[PDB]
Amino acid sequence: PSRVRQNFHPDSEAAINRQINLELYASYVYLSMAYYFSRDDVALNNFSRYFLHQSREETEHAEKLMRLQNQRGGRIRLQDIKKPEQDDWESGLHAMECALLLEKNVNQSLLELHALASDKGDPHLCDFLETYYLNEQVKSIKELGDHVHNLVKMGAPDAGLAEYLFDTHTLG
Amino acid sequence: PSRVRQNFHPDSEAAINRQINLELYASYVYLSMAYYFSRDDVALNNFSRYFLHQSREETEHAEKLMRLQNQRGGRIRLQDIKKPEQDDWESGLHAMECALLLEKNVNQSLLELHALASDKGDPHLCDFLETYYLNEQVKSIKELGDHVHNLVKMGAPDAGLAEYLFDTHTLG
Amino acid sequence: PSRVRQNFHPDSEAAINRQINLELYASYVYLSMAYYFSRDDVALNNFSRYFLHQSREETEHAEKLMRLQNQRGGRIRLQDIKKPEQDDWESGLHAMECALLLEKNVNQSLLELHALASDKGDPHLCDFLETYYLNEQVKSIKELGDHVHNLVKMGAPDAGLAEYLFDTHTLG
Amino acid sequence: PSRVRQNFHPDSEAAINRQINLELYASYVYLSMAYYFSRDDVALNNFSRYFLHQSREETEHAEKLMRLQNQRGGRIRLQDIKKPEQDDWESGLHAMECALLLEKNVNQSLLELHALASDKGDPHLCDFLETYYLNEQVKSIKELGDHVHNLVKMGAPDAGLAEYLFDTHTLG
Ligand SMILES: [Cl-]
Ligand SMILES: [Cl-]
Ligand SMILES: [Cl-]
Ligand SMILES: [Cl-]
Ligand SMILES: [Cl-]
Ligand SMILES: [Cl-]
Ligand SMILES: [Cl-]
Ligand SMILES: [Cl-]
Ligand SMILES: [Cl-]
Ligand SMILES: [Cl-]
Ligand SMILES: [Cl-]
Ligand SMILES: [Cl-]
Ligand SMILES: [Cl-]
Ligand SMILES: [Cl-]
Ligand SMILES: [Cl-]
Ligand SMILES: [Cl-]
Ligand SMILES: [Cl-]
Ligand SMILES: [Cl-]
Ligand SMILES: [Cl-]
Ligand SMILES: [Cl-]
Ligand SMILES: [Cl-]
Ligand SMILES: [Cl-]
Ligand SMILES: [Cl-]
Ligand SMILES: [Cl-]
Ligand SMILES: [Mg+2]
Ligand SMILES: [Mg+2]
Ligand SMILES: [Mg+2]
Ligand SMILES: [Mg+2]
Ligand SMILES: [Mg+2]
Ligand SMILES: [Mg+2]
Ligand SMILES: [Mg+2]
Ligand SMILES: [Mg+2]
Ligand SMILES: [Mg+2]
Ligand SMILES: [Mg+2]
Ligand SMILES: [Mg+2]
Ligand SMILES: [Mg+2]
Ligand SMILES: [Mg+2]
Ligand SMILES: [Mg+2]
Ligand SMILES: [Mg+2]
Ligand SMILES: [Mg+2]
Ligand SMILES: [Mg+2]
Ligand SMILES: [Mg+2]
Ligand SMILES: [Mg+2]
Ligand SMILES: [Mg+2]
Ligand SMILES: [Mg+2]
Ligand SMILES: [Mg+2]
Ligand SMILES: [Mg+2]
Ligand SMILES: [Mg+2]
Ligand SMILES: [Mg+2]
Ligand SMILES: [Mg+2]
Ligand SMILES: [Mg+2]
Ligand SMILES: [Mg+2]
Ligand SMILES: [Mg+2]
Ligand SMILES: [Mg+2]
Ligand SMILES: [Mg+2]
Ligand SMILES: [Mg+2]
Ligand SMILES: [Mg+2]
Ligand SMILES: [Mg+2]
Ligand SMILES: [Mg+2]
Ligand SMILES: [Mg+2]
Ligand SMILES: [Mg+2]
Ligand SMILES: [Mg+2]
Ligand SMILES: [Mg+2]
Ligand SMILES: [Mg+2]
Ligand SMILES: [Mg+2]
Ligand SMILES: [Mg+2]
Ligand SMILES: [Mg+2]
Ligand SMILES: [Mg+2]
Ligand SMILES: [Mg+2]
Ligand SMILES: [Mg+2]
Repeated sequence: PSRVRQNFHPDSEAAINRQINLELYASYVYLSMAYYFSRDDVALNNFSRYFLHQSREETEHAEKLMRLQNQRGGRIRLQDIKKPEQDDWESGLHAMECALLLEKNVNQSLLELHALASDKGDPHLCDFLETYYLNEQVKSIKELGDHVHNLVKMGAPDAGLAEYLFDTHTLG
Repeated sequence: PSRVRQNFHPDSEAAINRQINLELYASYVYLSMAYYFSRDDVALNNFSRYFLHQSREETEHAEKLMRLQNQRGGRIRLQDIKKPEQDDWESGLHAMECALLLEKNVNQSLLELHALASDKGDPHLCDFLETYYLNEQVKSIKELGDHVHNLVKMGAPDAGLAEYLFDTHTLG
Repeated sequence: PSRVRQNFHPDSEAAINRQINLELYASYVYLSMAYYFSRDDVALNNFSRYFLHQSREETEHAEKLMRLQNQRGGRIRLQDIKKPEQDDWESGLHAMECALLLEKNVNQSLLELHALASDKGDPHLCDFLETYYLNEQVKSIKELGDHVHNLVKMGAPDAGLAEYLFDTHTLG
Repeated sequence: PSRVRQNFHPDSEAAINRQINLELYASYVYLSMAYYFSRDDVALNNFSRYFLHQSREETEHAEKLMRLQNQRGGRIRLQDIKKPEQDDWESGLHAMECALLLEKNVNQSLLELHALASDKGDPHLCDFLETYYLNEQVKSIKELGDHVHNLVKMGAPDAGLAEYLFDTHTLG
C-alpha cells in the first residue's frame, strides 16, 4: 500500500470515488440549470446566477473528496459524468424542486458513506463528512425548501409576476 | 424594610412583579413568532427578524422593571413564564393581529399600574411608566395597526404576493 | 412530513424541544441571579454582570436549537419556562455552586440527547451537539469549579472581604 | 405680578425657596465630608473625591431651582446656609450613612413639593421635579445603600483594610 495509508478500508476508498462522481454530476446538473435560465425565452438572470454558484460549490465538494483520497493514500478513480435528466428545466419552480430532490439524494449518499466509515472504525472520515458535508447539505436542503415554498405560494409557474419577482427580490 | 425604601407601597411592588412576568411573557410570544416565520413552509425571513427584534425589546422592558424594583428597595419575585397561545401562527397577518392584541393588553396593564401609582402618591413610579413604557406602547400599537392595515389591503393571507412583498418592502 | 425532513427521528425532534425548554430555563435562572446581585443589600455589580452575560448566552443556546429544529423540518413546541428554585441566592458562593449544579444537569441532558442521536443514526445531530454544546459545557463547568474553589479558599461567604475582592479581581 | 407669571401659586414659590436652601445645605454637608477625608489622620482620597463631586452636584440642584424661580416669575429669597451637624465625620461608613439619611430627607422634601404642585394644579412644576429631581434622588439613595452594605460587610470601620480597600476599588 501507499506509505501514508493507515486505517483506510478499501470499501471507504471505493465509496469516496463514487461520491466524487456524484458531486461532479451535481455540478453538471446545476450548470445545465444556470444556462437554461439565460435562454432568451426564460431570461431569469438571478436564477441563472444562483444555479451557477451552486454548480461551482459542487466542484469544490468534489475537489475536497479528491484531496481526501490523496491525503489518506487512496487512488482516485474517475468515471463518466452522466448528463443531467433534462436540458429544458421548465420553470424556476421546477428547477428548484429538482435541485431539492438532488440535494436529498446527495445527502442520503453522504449518510451511507458516514455509516460505512463508522462500521470500518474510521473516525477521521466520519469527522471529515460531519465537518464539510452533512451540515452543508442540511443548510442547502432548508434553503431550497424555503425557495420552493415561496414560489408555490406566489403562484409560480403560471402567475406571470411570481418567478420574475422572486428572481429580483429573493435571488437578487 | 430595605434601607433604601421610601414612599414605595407594597401594592406597587407586587404590581411591578406582575408586570415583569407580563413583559417576559411578551418576549416569549415574539420569540415563538420569530421562529414560526423561519419554518421551511413559511420562510418569511423579514417577518422573522421583525418579531425577533420585538422579543429582545420585551426582555429589555422586563429588565428595566427588575432594575426599578431593586432601585426602590422592593424584592423581585419571579413566576413561571407561560407558553404562548400558539406555536403555529398561521400567517404574517395573523401574527401581526395577535401582536396588536398583546400590545393593547400590555398597555392596559401599564395604565392600571399608573393608576395604582397615582392612588399611592408615587410620582417617581408614575414618571418611570410615562418616560419608558406608555409612549413606547402607543408607538408599537400604531406601527402594528399600520402593518395590519397594509397586509389586509394587499390581500393577505390568501393573495400569493401579499406577505412576500410586505416582507421584502416594509420589513426589509 | 416537511419537504426538508430527512433522517430526523420523531424522538430526536421531541428531545430537541425538551432541550430548548431547559436552555430557556437556564437563561431565567441566570437572569434571577443577575438581579439578586444588584440588590442594595448585596451590591456585587460584577457578580451581577457575570450572571447577566451567562443568561444571554443561554438564550443563544435555545435559539440555535430552535434554528436546528427548523433546519431539519421538525416543529418547535414551546412549554412554560419554570421559575427558578430561589429569588434570594444567599451569597456569591451559593449562586456559583447552584450555577455549577445547573450546568452539570444541562450537560447530562445534552449527553442523553447525543446518545439518542447516536442510537437513531443521526450524525448531523451528533456533530451539532459536539460542535456547539458539549465543549461549551465542559468549559463552563470548569470555570464555575475554578470560581467556587477560589471563593471557598478566600473564606466566602462569611469572610467580609472575600466576595467583595473576588467581584473586583476575578469578575472585574 | 411679574409679566411672565402664570399658574404659579405663591405657596409653590415659597416651597421652591425652601428647597433651594436645602440643596445649598446638602452641598455644604458634602463639602465638609470631602475635606474630612483629606485630613492627615483619615487620608482616604477617593472618599474625599466622591463627596466633593456630590457637593458640586448639589450646587447644580440649587441653581436649577433658582433658574426655575426666575423662569416662572417668582422671586428668589435666600436664607442662611446652616453649618453641617459635624466637622468630624468619624469614618467612611459613618459619612455614607449620614449621606444616605440626608438624601432620604431631601427626597421627602421633594415629594412634599410634588404633592403641593399637584394640589395647586401646576403640571409644569410636577414635570420639573419628576424630570430633574425624583429619579436623581432614587439613584443616589440606591448608590449610597450599595456603598453602606459593602462597607458593613467588609467590616468597616474597625477592620483595618475595609475602608482602605473600598476607597481604592469602589471609589477609585
Ligand atoms: Cl489501511
Ligand atoms: Cl465510466
Ligand atoms: Cl459510467
Ligand atoms: Cl470510529
Ligand atoms: Cl408550500
Ligand atoms: Cl416589487
Ligand atoms: Cl416605603
Ligand atoms: Cl409560578
Ligand atoms: Cl404561574
Ligand atoms: Cl403622585
Ligand atoms: Cl384595514
Ligand atoms: Cl425593490
Ligand atoms: Cl425523517
Ligand atoms: Cl407547558
Ligand atoms: Cl410545564
Ligand atoms: Cl450516526
Ligand atoms: Cl475547594
Ligand atoms: Cl486588593
Ligand atoms: Cl400666577
Ligand atoms: Cl436666614
Ligand atoms: Cl435661618
Ligand atoms: Cl396638575
Ligand atoms: Cl448591610
Ligand atoms: Cl487592583
Ligand atoms: Mg519505505
Ligand atoms: Mg485496493
Ligand atoms: Mg454514482
Ligand atoms: Mg447571466
Ligand atoms: Mg455536493
Ligand atoms: Mg445515458
Ligand atoms: Mg462507532
Ligand atoms: Mg467531529
Ligand atoms: Mg461544523
Ligand atoms: Mg450547498
Ligand atoms: Mg428576502
Ligand atoms: Mg442602618
Ligand atoms: Mg412586603
Ligand atoms: Mg400576569
Ligand atoms: Mg432568519
Ligand atoms: Mg413590553
Ligand atoms: Mg398551561
Ligand atoms: Mg394624583
Ligand atoms: Mg403626572
Ligand atoms: Mg414626568
Ligand atoms: Mg418621553
Ligand atoms: Mg414596542
Ligand atoms: Mg415603506
Ligand atoms: Mg412537493
Ligand atoms: Mg410527529
Ligand atoms: Mg425539561
Ligand atoms: Mg449592574
Ligand atoms: Mg445552555
Ligand atoms: Mg411551580
Ligand atoms: Mg454509532
Ligand atoms: Mg462521532
Ligand atoms: Mg464532528
Ligand atoms: Mg469544537
Ligand atoms: Mg457557558
Ligand atoms: Mg485573575
Ligand atoms: Mg405691560
Ligand atoms: Mg407674593
Ligand atoms: Mg429648610
Ligand atoms: Mg484629594
Ligand atoms: Mg440635591
Ligand atoms: Mg446653629
Ligand atoms: Mg392632579
Ligand atoms: Mg412628565
Ligand atoms: Mg427621567
Ligand atoms: Mg445625587
Ligand atoms: Mg466595583
